[PDB]
Amino acid sequence: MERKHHFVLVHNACHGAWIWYKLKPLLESAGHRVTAVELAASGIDPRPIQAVETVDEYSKPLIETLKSLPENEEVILVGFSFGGINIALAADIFPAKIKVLVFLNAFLPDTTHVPSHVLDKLMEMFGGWGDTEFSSHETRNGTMSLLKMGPKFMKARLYQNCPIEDYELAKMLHRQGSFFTEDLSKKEKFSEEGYGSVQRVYVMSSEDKIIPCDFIRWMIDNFNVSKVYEIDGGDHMVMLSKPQKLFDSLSAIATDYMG
Amino acid sequence: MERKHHFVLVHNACHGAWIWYKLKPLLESAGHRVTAVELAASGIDPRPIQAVETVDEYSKPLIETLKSLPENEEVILVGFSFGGINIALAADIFPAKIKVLVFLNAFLPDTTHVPSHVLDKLMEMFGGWGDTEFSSHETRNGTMSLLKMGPKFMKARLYQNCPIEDYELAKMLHRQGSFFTEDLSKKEKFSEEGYGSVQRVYVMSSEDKIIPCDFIRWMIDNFNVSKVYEIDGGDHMVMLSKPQKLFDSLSAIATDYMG
Ligand SMILES: O=Cc1ccccc1
Ligand SMILES: O=Cc1ccccc1
Ligand SMILES: [Cl-]
Ligand SMILES: [Cl-]
Repeated sequence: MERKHHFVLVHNACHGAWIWYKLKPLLESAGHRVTAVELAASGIDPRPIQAVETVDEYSKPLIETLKSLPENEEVILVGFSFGGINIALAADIFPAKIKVLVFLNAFLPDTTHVPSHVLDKLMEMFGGWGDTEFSSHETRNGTMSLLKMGPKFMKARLYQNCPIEDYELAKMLHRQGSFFTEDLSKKEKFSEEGYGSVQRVYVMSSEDKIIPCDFIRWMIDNFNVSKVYEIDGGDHMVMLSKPQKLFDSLSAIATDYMG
Repeated sequence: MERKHHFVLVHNACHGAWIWYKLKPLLESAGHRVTAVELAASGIDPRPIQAVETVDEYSKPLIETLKSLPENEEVILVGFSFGGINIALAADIFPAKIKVLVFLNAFLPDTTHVPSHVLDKLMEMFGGWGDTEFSSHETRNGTMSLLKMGPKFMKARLYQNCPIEDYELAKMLHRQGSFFTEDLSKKEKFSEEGYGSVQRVYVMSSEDKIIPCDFIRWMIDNFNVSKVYEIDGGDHMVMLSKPQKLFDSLSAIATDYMG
């Protein structure tokens, strides 16, 4: 038996651990261990987003997960969408606990620009937010930009290739969130010694209507990865629309970082 | 075509509106309207159950749903497990808004004993709590008893016939809850003129391992229904294990109350 790995999965803003409900048993049936982190004010986390005023607070449950791992264990750390940012923040704190970072339809930040740089770049050219509701919350850390996805926007731009049941599930579980773009723009740049030292790969869906191909190529061109994997027919929510094919991708990454 | 109906679906303790993610699109594909309510401190409500101290506070979202219906609209109101108690409370308030009550693997209270009667009976009888964690919380009006299911318990007694993904999903979303036994013990009896005036039917799963088949006849003997429907092969979480058969049962019920 090839030795198996421990996958740590990190969800996107406005969602929670639940998004991995299809992928997690597939990985576990193949012998791997899986930890699906619930970030602050996400999923069933008892805080509202208004109480989570910085990206460091938002990311704390991932940092805690990594901190709690036994000596010398290393994980395959998978960041989805805004979870690319969380996993970068984590890699700058515990680089030696991460075998490889997996940027799944994710923001891939660099070590040259402020950490908000790839978000700011997408936000400028994003296309329609549809029925998404924007709001502000003033805090001792400044003003937080909040959003709550609207259902037409979800259907059209996130879930377009997902079974109707997954879309209904998401309608019942998605929450108001934030991309923390203000807090990120004033944070120290990610380090070359921490984050920059960790192996990375990028997994993209061919039909992601949120993170388009040319934008991904721009991010990778600014900050290279070791390999790129494509999931044909995937929407942005690829763990919901193509979980088997996502399994196949992760399995191929796990064989590549054997030992 | 047949006249379609508005189904209001009420989940069980420790769960939320998400449980209905397979059934809702089935009902909606057939032309019906569906509202899946989220009870207080349930699902993604960022309020802990400790803050909700009374069954009336718990049930408020359901009450609000019915109050918001336009004048003369009537619904088929479906309560699952503890949701049986919520639908009875609602029927004592708005009996004329309810075409029929559907007790789905549910507690069916009577109008003779104190409202906690059927819950107290089940707690005396039931020996399989397993790794469920029981606890108390003191309020200004007395002890409030709480529970958080354990995952071994869930698998053995609630989800044993569900796809593994549904179990994984429940593990990521279940929460500490309450059956409000003390509060319900102090409450006035349900009335004949409200709750007892409403049409009611029972839908049971043939392999319910928490609400046993005999306990169901005992409840229906204490308080009769118009009709009992049986879903063959269902576990307790029958909207997850046998959603198409549950859809069949509710479509038969809707045909029976041609509105
Ligand atoms: O990928 C996560 C996301 C969340 C809200 C809006 C757009 C994208
Ligand atoms: O059916 C709901 C339920 C909830 C918690 C424990 C046991 C049963
Ligand atoms: Cl995101
Ligand atoms: Cl229950």
